[PDB]
Parts: sequence; structure tokens; C-alpha cells
Amino acid sequence: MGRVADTIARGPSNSEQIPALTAVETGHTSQVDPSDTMQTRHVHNYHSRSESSIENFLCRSACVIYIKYSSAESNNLKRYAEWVINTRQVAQLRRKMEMFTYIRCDMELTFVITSHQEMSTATNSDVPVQTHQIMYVPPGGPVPTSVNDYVWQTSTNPSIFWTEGNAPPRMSIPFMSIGNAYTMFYDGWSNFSRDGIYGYNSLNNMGTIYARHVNDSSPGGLTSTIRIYFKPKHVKAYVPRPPRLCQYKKAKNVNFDVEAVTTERASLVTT
Amino acid sequence: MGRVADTIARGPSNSEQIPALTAVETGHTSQVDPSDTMQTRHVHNYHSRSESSIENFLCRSACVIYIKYSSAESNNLKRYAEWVINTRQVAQLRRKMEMFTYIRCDMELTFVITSHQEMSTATNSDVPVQTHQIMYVPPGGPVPTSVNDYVWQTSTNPSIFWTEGNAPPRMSIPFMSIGNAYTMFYDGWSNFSRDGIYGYNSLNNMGTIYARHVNDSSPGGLTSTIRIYFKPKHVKAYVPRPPRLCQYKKAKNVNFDVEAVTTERASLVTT
Amino acid sequence: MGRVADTIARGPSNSEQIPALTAVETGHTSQVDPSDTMQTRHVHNYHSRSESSIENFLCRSACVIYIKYSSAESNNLKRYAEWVINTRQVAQLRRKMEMFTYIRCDMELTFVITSHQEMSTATNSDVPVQTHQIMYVPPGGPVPTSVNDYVWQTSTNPSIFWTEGNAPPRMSIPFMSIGNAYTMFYDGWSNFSRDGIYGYNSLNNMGTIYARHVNDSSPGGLTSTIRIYFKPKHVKAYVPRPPRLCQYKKAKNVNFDVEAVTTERASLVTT
Amino acid sequence: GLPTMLTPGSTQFLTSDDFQSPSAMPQFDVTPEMNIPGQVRNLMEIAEVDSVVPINNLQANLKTMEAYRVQVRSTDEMGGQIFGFPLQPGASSVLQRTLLGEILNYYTHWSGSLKLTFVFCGSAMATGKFLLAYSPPGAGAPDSRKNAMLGTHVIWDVGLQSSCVLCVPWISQTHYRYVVDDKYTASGFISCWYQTNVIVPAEAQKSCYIMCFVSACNDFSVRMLRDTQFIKQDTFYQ
Amino acid sequence: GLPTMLTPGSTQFLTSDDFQSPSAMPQFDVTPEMNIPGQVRNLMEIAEVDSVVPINNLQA
Amino acid sequence: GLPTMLTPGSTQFLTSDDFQSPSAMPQFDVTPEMNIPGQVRNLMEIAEVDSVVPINNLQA
Amino acid sequence: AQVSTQKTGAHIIHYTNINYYKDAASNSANRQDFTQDPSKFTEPVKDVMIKSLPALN
Amino acid sequence: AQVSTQKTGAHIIHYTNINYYKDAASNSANRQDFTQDPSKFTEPVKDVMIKSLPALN
Amino acid sequence: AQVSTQKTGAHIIHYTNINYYKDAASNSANRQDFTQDPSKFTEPVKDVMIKSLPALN
Amino acid sequence: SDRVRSITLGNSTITTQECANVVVGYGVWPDYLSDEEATAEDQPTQPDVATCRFYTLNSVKWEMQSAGWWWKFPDALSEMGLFGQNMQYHYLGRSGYTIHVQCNASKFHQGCLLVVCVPEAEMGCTNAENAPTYGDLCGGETAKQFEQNAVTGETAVQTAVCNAGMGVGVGNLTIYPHQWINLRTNNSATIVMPYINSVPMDNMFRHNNFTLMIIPFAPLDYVTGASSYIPITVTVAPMSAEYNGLRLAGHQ
Repeated sequence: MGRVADTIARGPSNSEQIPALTAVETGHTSQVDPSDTMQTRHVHNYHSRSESSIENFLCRSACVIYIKYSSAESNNLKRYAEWVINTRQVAQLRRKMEMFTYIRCDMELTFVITSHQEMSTATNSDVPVQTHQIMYVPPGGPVPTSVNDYVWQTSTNPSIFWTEGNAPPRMSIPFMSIGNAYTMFYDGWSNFSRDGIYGYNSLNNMGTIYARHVNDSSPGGLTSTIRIYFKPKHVKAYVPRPPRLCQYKKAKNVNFDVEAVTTERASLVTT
Repeated sequence: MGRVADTIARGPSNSEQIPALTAVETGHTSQVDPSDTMQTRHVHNYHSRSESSIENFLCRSACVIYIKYSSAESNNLKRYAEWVINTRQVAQLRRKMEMFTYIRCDMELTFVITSHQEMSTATNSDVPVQTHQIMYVPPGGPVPTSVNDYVWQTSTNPSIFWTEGNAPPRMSIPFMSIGNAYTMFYDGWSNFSRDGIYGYNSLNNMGTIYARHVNDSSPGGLTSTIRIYFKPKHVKAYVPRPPRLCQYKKAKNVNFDVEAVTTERASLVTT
Repeated sequence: MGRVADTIARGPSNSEQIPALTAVETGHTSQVDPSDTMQTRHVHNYHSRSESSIENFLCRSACVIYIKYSSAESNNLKRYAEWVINTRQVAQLRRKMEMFTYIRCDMELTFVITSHQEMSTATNSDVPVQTHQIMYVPPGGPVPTSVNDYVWQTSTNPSIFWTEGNAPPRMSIPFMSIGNAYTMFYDGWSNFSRDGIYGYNSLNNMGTIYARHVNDSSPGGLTSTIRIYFKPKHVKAYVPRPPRLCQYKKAKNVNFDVEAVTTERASLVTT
Repeated sequence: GLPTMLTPGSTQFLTSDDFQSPSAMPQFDVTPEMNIPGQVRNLMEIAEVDSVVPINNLQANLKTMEAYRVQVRSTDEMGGQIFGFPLQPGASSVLQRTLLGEILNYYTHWSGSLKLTFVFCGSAMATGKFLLAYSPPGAGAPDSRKNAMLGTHVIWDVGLQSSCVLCVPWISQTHYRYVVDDKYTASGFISCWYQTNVIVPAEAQKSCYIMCFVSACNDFSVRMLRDTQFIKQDTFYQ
Repeated sequence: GLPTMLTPGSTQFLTSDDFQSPSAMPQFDVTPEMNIPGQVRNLMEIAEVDSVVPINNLQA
Repeated sequence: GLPTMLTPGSTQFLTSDDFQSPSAMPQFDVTPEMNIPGQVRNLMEIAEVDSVVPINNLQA
Repeated sequence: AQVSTQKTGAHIIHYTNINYYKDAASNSANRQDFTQDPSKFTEPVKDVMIKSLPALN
Repeated sequence: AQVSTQKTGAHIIHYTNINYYKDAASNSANRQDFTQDPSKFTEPVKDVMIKSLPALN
Repeated sequence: AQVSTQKTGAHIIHYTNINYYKDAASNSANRQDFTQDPSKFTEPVKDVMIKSLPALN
Repeated sequence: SDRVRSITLGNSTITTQECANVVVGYGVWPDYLSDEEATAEDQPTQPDVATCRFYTLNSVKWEMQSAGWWWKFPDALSEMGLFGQNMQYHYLGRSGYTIHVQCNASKFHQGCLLVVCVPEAEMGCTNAENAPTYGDLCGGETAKQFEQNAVTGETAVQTAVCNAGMGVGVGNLTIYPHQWINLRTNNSATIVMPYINSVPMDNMFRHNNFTLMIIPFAPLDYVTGASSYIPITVTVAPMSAEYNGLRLAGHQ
């Protein structure tokens, strides 16, 4: 297992060994212990670095979008979802994955689907329990264009059917990428002319998740909302990066606005 | 297991062996590797042909019909379903099985049954949860003619009772056919005079699936709909066929309308 | 196992051993048996001290607060809970833990969440089943300020989602403290100047539990209430204390009002 | 079937769980691994790396490069205190936006020694000594060099070696200190003073610069995740 | 009984699953197999066969 | 799956039960124990200790 | 699986327990530990006092 | 119980399957059979054609 | 079944895990791997620097 | 001493007499692609000593108001030597590097630089609706330079050091392989980068493996009458270059 290094005792010294002096004119950072600048005592130290792994750091579920869709078209919600998969909508899950240049992992998608009735003029409203379909179209497939069409037959597309009141539905998505790891920062362009889309959005192409109410519309109608949650598993993350300092602007770019390094102080010397 | 062939290195050659020349005046297609037209290098190749089996190709569930029936007769829906089993209603599941001449398989029928309330003048409407019956009448049995009659006693007929809100009900249907495989194309006629029905519809005779609301009608009434899903299992498919080029016309015939081989190009030479 | 001491027979005695006399001028309490002041008989005694352990005493669940929150703001209930964790709200669970100076234990938090509809002018009210979120913010995290904001994304915070009608949700909280035991009485002050907060409330800093309705508000609105229940486990309690004699006043102090030692009697001699 | 019952919490979704769940593409052949350099396996392989510390964060230096360097200079008296800030990484303004402050602000506990490595960016004919110091809490910051040397301290002498490491020790009455500022578990003060003076020849500059780096030692650990509060949004980015 | 709980996704119908499900005709005697020529076991036994390519697809 | 049924009392919360329940912080490193004097293991280690009795409890 | 004796009452009697979780704080509570040591609240004295002898010689 | 290898990906890995029903048509689908034989749609010729030789002598 | 040690806290403690699925991407996440190698972000230098010696000779 | 090094690659050599070690980025020394991590099924040309050898990029003046510089690779070697003639005839390529920044100064000068190789440095843009045009990322052999204060253009790269043109704290560029050229110790920095990408080889023109950045962290300062021009010269030598998938000239 993993545990912190023990502190080891030393007496006073008065030798020609200098641990304290170093030159940080090299990438080599100092390796000094607190057993090299003062005497210390033997402390058998039982602390574990067990929550600072990259499979405890990244391995908690986090929301990545919500899509709303309606059974009567409440106010520009259509009757089906649609959402081109990326991790860039949020600033939570996104930030932790932009702290590494490359990550390979196996997600678990968990959906949390809830509904609420609309304002409507319908009276004597009783609806049976809703069933929702969540279909995943890998890129280049056919895309639905209406609530009912042939695309929702799910002839080979992965699809989840779920009825309200049951536990949130989840599934695992294996590591699926052209690369040998997902790329979180791409410095290239789509074209060889250095034209078109620039950045990580060039490589992003993970398909689209649609969803709809299976049930034919009731008179009152409802508005459902689906919240997608990704939880990495089996994570190997290569090449670390300084975490973001700036608020994001866009989900396809890194554009940023210039921001302060740190919060103010009164002066150099502050208690 | 199954894995792709490795590429094997070769140096330049200048011999009297011609792998490249062949005669396609025979059914024998060329067996040339890319190691026979240029030098290549040794590539140990780990790709698997594991999703291109016929028990991964055909072994995903696909819709094959929906039947609607009502608890008050909404608009010519009767009070029970009826549907003579075939795989020819759709163009999804149908196409993949008309890519083989003969298939033997054990289905899993999964039903997804949903309901919605009708437009009605009934007020103070509260309905208990519905129970639906799905009865399978093998061919030559007695057929129901009303919502309540003696045929729905299911004295020996397979039948599923299911109450809304529970998981979709499923069952397995073993390989049941007169033949030693299902026949997807029959070139014969029903009669020996070459008269009557022609094509695969002659051999088709798989019984009929009926369904109804078990519950006696409530004042508001409902319209339920049942979607049948077939998933092959244990599939052995014999004799392959070119997949369809043309849109289907009918579910008992192959009649087709003459259609283009391929989409246009501007010219012979296009970038 | 644990069992009571047996009573052992003795005959009459007339010796220079005095078990009965003692001096309680020492902390040493008398160890006399009833076999030292009268003859007794041998009684093999099978009673067990098995319900007077500290893991049977403290190991039953007990309510520690209820918080109310609303889906429409009934009457100053906001739309989310909030409650800074402590065990001092009640007088039940509190008293049993103020009978020991230090306790280390692993809780089980069980929530019992119920709802009732508000008085409202809404008509034709039908609500889908509610889903409630209970988020735990360890101290120093970001705190929600509205029903919907970024804090409820639960990017790393523990959180429970639960839908009404299911069994009460529970979880275990390991022993989490800076100390090597929880402190139930602190005689110090927060500052080194002996200023600021005094008492056990100085050390208390266990984070905050928020909760809300996941569902967007319906027209009628509801008022939900959550009751938190703590059950110790794996309890080691050090240093006992006399139990409280006085009613509590405050949940951050021990302030008390002077109260009678015992209930009245008529006289010294009462039958 | 097997007669079973459902214990409390059983249709819940807990974000910190790990359970098995059926694959959404059965028999999927994942792309082979390759050795991409620099695999991270723990975040004490990022928090043990030096990071420049903005010890001159005033209010006009925050969007310039002046943040990261504090001017030390020849004086005609003795010179006072170059800088000083309360230690408490991930809640001190100075230390919370470095790599031992944006990797501690995903945690709410931290422990173990850290170390500050100073570097002198003066000329090669400039020389001087400085008394680096750390004073455990319970007296406030030292207000003179006399009180500053009662704490743990390291006299740095600028020579060919350009850097000297004040390795703060642990010293705490708890095994972990909160990441957030809490008066209970204050973490002491860092201060730096002129031991001597910067003495430099006529034809070289009288102003030099000291920069500070911060990294954790090999006894450092953290516990218990929380989301960072340095990032925020109002709505989804699109 | 045995105390068990239901993990997320448990009344779902996933089209790509394979689970066991009770037969709808118990003890059914399936028709014997015979060797019908040309069994396909993989679709790289159809995709490795020559097919004429319409390389003069214009518009007429 | 395994065919099981739910016996009476199975969504109940009983306060005197003990069942296992999933941790809310996985892999949490609890603080080490130390020997704090005077561990109580039973409440007949408090009820076997002398306590002054108010045998002159009148009303004043 | 750990097989342990039940609480039996005085004049089979086994139960099986399997731990399913990866934390030891998720285990069901101990209730089978009946260990005691009264003599440190009850007899905290430095020098042993024998019952049959007078306390103060 | 039958214990079989999972689909593993390239550079534990077992799963247990128990059949609960009395029909063999109730068993979960095969997906671990990757057997092939291309040479009967690909090389159906009566007399073997060697690649390196001309097809028509 | 694989039997593995739980996360234990410092001064039984086993758990049993059985994998039920045919894909290895359906297995529960690793959290028991605590392996490290700091010295390649921390000491990336070509020639070893000994702590007790001056860095620049 | 330990202040002296010599590096010989090809027919070039570069020597130093004030040096602080060599930083091997991520502790992996560049080497040819293995046959277990290959993916391209044709013989790779490996020119060896015709492409692995020090190339010198244009020198930049270090002023006392300079805010830094950056060169994206391998777009700064697109015109250099026979390295640049094997990116135009191949669809793929991979190659480590051994960037050597050098910048001598007297013992009466003072100043400090941070030489850092940032894999996958994706630059911002002044307008948040646009992504920067090609000419504003790359200058070829000529460095594009940071500005002290925030700039406003349209398709211009957002250049402010304090964000490093990436929106990350500039002091936190240190997990990336780096050395410091401080003018009272060393006067050279050597960073041997391996090939870092998520695919085994990738098209040289389209994609930029890493971006060198040189950022003054203490301004150049000197007493007047001393030298007023001190240049910073960056040489870089490909290591273990191999290219594959030959095709016609160009990059259209």
C-alpha cells in the first residue's frame, strides 16, 4: 500500500554536507526532509495518500448537462432532447479533466430524469406514469427529426427505457476513442491548411444522445428534464497541467479573459 | 478466439512469382495480402472480429410492430389487438434477416406496453392501474371475437399477464418451425398448380398474438399500445444474400420499384 | 462472555475479619458481597450484562433535528434546508452523549423524509412523485444560496438522491474528527486570549447538511420535512460523567437554571 | 425464488459509490495502451513540484509579472522585514493559487511538512544573507528580527548555490489541519528578514529580487474531497 | 429471505443485453439440424468476397 | 437473476436494527486511537460506584 | 463468511455474517463484546485494599 | 456454475454463469464464438489455386 | 470470487467481490491501487543529484 | 566540474561551460517506435544523422520590458534543413527533441528566465467568439512574443503573461519540463523532450506537439555603460526522427 514517509531523528550536525542549499536552476526540486533543517524525532507516520489517487480524484459522479423536452412543447422545448456529447458544458467536471492532457477511462453514465406538469388549461388531468427513452446515436448514424419516426426503433443503437419511480438508470461505456487516450487539449487544426476549427473541438466527435417520452401526449402535457452524470473508472491520466485560473467562456474554446493571479493583500508584511 | 491476420515483413522482390496477377474468371477471389504489393513491416495486430459475428449482428432487440387497442373504442381500435406474426412489417429487422436465406434462432419476445388517456367527456376520472393480457394462439386454435369470451381463459395457450409500472415482460420462444431453418425467401407457390400465394408468405404461418385490457372498462377509457421486440439468440444463418437496394412495398411480397444503384457523381474523376 | 458473579454460601462466622466495616475516605468503594453480611446460599446466576454495554446503550437510532423546506415557500421555509451539524438540538441523544466526556464512533445517518401539500388556491392538482436531494458540505466548501445554483452539482460532495415511497435512505459516516475522539465538553476558549466562544461549541465544526426538492415546482407546491437520525456504532466511550440534572437552555452552552436535586418527601421516615 | 428483503437505501443514487453496471456495448475492443510519458498516479506527484508563489500580490501587481517577485535591495540602515504572510495554504491569499493550493482546494484536510525554496535573482557580484523564519502560532507574527529567530529559521547565504530551502516542520496538535481558514487550527507565520544586507559593487544594480517556490515534502497527504470554489458559472457554456 | 437491494437500472429494458428469460413452451422439442451448405459465421465471410463497383456512376 | 421474494417488513426502518450500509466517504483514513484513561465498556462500571444519596429531601 | 454465536436464552444457534463493503465503518455494530473492567472507577486506589482487613490500619 | 473469460481489452477477468431454467432456449446468447471459415465464399474452387502461381496456366 | 482487504483504520477486514458481467469495463472502479512514482516530475534530471552535495559543483 | 557538457548529434555539437544538468522531460529519453505500439503498416524512413542535429532558430533581443516569447514545434523547423523536407513528403512523423536555450551575460547583469516546454499548449483568443488565425500562433523560426498587459485584437492571440496565453497561472508552469536560466549561475538550459502524444505518430504540419516558452520572471537589468543588447538564441535538435506514409510534396 501507500503511506507517507516517516520522519527520522537526527542530532545536531556541524558538517560540510549542505542539504539546505540547492540550485533551482534545474528542473530538480529540492528533496529535503524536515530532518535536514532541524533535529526532529522519530515519528512513525501512518497517513495514507489513498484519497489523492487519480481513481479517487476523478471517480465521483458529476453532472455534465441537462436537456429539457416536453410532451406538448411548453416553450421551445420540442418533443425530444438532443445533445452532442462533450464534457465542456460544466465548469466542475471540466476543470478536473483539464488538469490532465490525456485521460483514458471507462465512464458510467447515470441519468436522473424528473418531470413536472406544465401550466395548461386542461382540467380533470390524470396521467399514467411516464416512460422515457434515451437513445445514443454514435456519430454518422441517422438522427430523429420528430417524436415518432423510424430512428427510434433502435435497431442497433444502444437505448435505455426507464419508467418513473424506479432507481436512476445507469450503464457503463467502455473506453471508446480513435486514440490511445482521450485528448483534452489539441494544439492542431482540423485541416492541413491550418484552417477551420481549432482546439480540442476538432477531435471531439462522440455522437449525440436523444431522449423522448415514449408515451403518446396526454391532454395536460409535461416537461421532463434529464441530467446526465459521468463517473470515470479505471483511469490512467497522463501528463499533468496547471489547473485553470480563469473562468471559461465557451465550450469549444479556451478563450478566457485576463484575470488576477491572486487576491489582494495590504502589503508585503501582513499578520 | 478470433483475431485478424498479422502483416508480415518482406523485402524487395524481383522474382517470377506473381501474386498480384490473378484471373477473376473463376469464383476464386484474390487472396493477396498488402505484403505482396509493397514491402510492409511486421505488425502484430490485435483487432478482433468479435462484433461481426452473426450472434452479435442479429442479437440486438428490434421493434417488429405496434398494435393499439382501447378500453372504450377510441376510433376503430376495437378492444383487443390481433396481429398475425411475421417479421416483415418493419424495414429494420426485416432487412438484416433478408441478408440470409435461412436462419434458425430462438427469439426473445419483449413487450413494451404503454397507455394514454383518451379525449372524453368523463370527469372526476381516477383509474386503478391497468393489467394487460397478451395471449399467443398457435395457428389453428380458436380466436377471440370480443373482449370477453371463452378464448381468453388460456386453457393451454401461452399467456403473459402484466401490470403497468413493472419492468417490460419477456419470454423466450424456442426454434419452432416445420423446417430445419426458417425460410426467408421461398421461390415456390402454395399449390402444386403454381397458383395462389407466391413467395415467402406461403410458408409463413406462425400464429397470432392478441392482447386486451384485463380490467373492465372505466368511464374515461384508455388507449393502450403494445410494441413487440424480437431478439434472436443461438443463431446459425445459412446462405448469404446481397442486402436490399430498394425500398419495400408490401409485407407479403418483394415487389420493389426500380431504383438507382448509387448516388450521382459529377464525372469519372472527382477529388 | 459477560455474566454476573455467583452468590457463594457461607455459614455463620464470629471472626476478627470485618468485611462490613470500611472507610470511604478513599475513592475505593466497598466490594462487599451479600455473602459477607448474612449467610446466603449458592446461587448459580445466569444474568448477563449484555444490554448495558456502551454498544447497546448508544447503538439505537435517535432523531437529532427536523428541517422543513418548501416548493413554493409556504411561510418562511425557503426552498432548501440548511442545518449545521451538531447533536445538541435534542435532549434525548444529547443527554446520553453528555454522560461521557469523549466518544469515538461511526454514525449511520438515516433520513426519513415526508411531505404534505400546502394550502393553496391551485386546482386540478396532480404532482408526480418527489425526488429529494440531501447534500453534505464538509466545512469550508461552497454553500448554496438558491434552489438552483452550481453548488448542487455535487462535484465531490457526498449526496443522496431518493424518491418517495422507497425505504428511508441510510449511509455510514466513518469516525471523522481532528481529535482521537469527539469532545463533548471542552473547558477552553477558541482564542488564546480566553475570548470569543467558550465551551464545546468552539471545537464543533462538522459541516452543514442541505436538502431540496430536485423537481421543479408544481403549481400547488408542497412542504417536505426531513428528520435526521444518528445511530452510533463501534463505540468506545472514555471518561464517564454524572448525567444531567437540569433542563438545557441552549445548544451551544451548558448554561442551566438551578433545579432541585430530588422530588419532595413528607419527612425523613415515610412508608 | 430466493426470499430477500430490501434494506434502507436501495433505489438511491450516491455519487461516491462504485457498483457494477451492464456495458452499453457488449464485447467492445478497447484501443491498445501505449506508454505515453509522464503518467500521474497520485496528486502528490504534482503537489511535490515547485511552483512560483506570488508573494508580492498587492493590488496593481495582480495582472502583471510583478506578483511573483519581491524587491530586496541594499539599505543604509539594516532593512526591516522583506515579507511575511500567515502560513495556511489553500486559504492564504499568497499560497492558494499555486500548485499547493489548487490541489489542496479539492480537499478539506492536509498534513505534513511543506517547504519553501527561495532563489536570488541578483547579479553575480551581489551577495547577502537573509534570515528565513517560521514561527508556530500563539504569539502572532514576529515584529522584530530578535523575535523572529526564536522560531525555526534558516540563515540563507547567497553564494554559488542560488537557492536555499526553508523546510517548515509539521508541528500541530491534530494530525490534520483544515484547508480552509479556521482559528482553531492556525498554521503559524512565515517571515523573512535581512540577516546582513545586500552589498553589491558600484557598477551593478542596487536592486535584486527574491522569488519563492512552494512544494510539499514526501510526508504530505490530504483527505476528503470537496469541489473547488475558484471556478463558477451562471449557465452552461454554449 | 436474503436481504438484497436493487442497484440503479433494474427495471430497464436494454436492447443490447442478454439475460435468461423463462421459455414460453416448456420442454419443446426443436427440429433437428441438418447441414445446409454455406453457413455464415461471421460477416467477414461476405465482406471478403468480390463485388462489382459502380465506378461510372454519373446520373444517367 | 436469482428469483427471490420480499418477506413482510422490508422497507421498514427499525431503530434497534443493525445492518450494513454503504460508506459516505470511501477509503477514509480514521484518526489513530490512543489510550485515553478510563474507558467505559459497560454501565456497571458507573453503577457500582458510590454516589451520595439525598436522604433528607424534604422541600426546603 | 464469519460464523458466530447468537444471543441464546440460559437453560441451531449460529448465524453467518459476510461483510460486503470495502470500508470497516460499514460493518454492522458490535454487540457481542461484553468485556468489563470495573476496578478503576470502583477501586482506583494505589495500594490494594483487602476486603477482610480494615481499610485504615 | 460455468466460469468463462470476459471480453478483455488487448494489452479479475472471469465471470460466472449459472443456468436456472430447464430449457436450453432460455440460456443467454452466445457471443464468445468467433469461429470462421471464409474459404467457401472466398475460394469455392474445386482445384486449389496457389497465390504465387498464375491462375490460368 | 475474489477476496480482498478493506480500507482499515491504522491502529473481519475482508470483502468478497464477484464480477457478474462479460466485459471488464463493467467492473467496479479500482481504489486499492496506491502506487506512486514522484521522481519524474520532481527529479527529472539526467544526472542524479545527491541531496547532501551542492547541486552545482 | 559539473558545469561543462557537450552534446553531439549528427554533425553538430554544442558545448557549455556554465550549465545546470539536463532535464529529461518525464524521465523518458527519446527512442524509435516499437513494434508493439505501431499502427502504420509500412516501412518508416529513419534518416538518422541527416535530420537529428542542432538547428538554430532566430535570436530574439531580451529588452528590459520584454514579456516573453514562444515557438510552436514542429512548425519552427518546417523550413529548417532536411527535417523540414521530410515533413512535406510524409503524412506521419514523430521525433523527440533536445531544446537548448542559451543566453550569456556578464557578472554585472541580472535577470532570470523560465524555459519551459508545454505539451499541447492551446492558446486563447482576444475575441471569445473566434479562434486565432494561423499567423498569430506561429511565426516559423521567428518567435511570437507575449505582451505585458492584456491585448485586444479580433483574431489575435490573447497574450498576457499572468495567464501565459492559456488561462492558467504563469507561476504554475513548472510541472512541465523546465529549467531556469538565471544569469548569476548558468547561462544555458537543456530540456530533452520525448515524443508526447496520444497516438503513435501524427501529421507534423497539422498538429503541434509542444510549445517552448521563455518568460522573464525577473527583468534584465544592468547599470548603463554595460552591454545593452543580450540575445537569447534557441537551438533544437530532433532526436530519433522517423517518418512514414510517403506522398507528394506539399501540405495543401
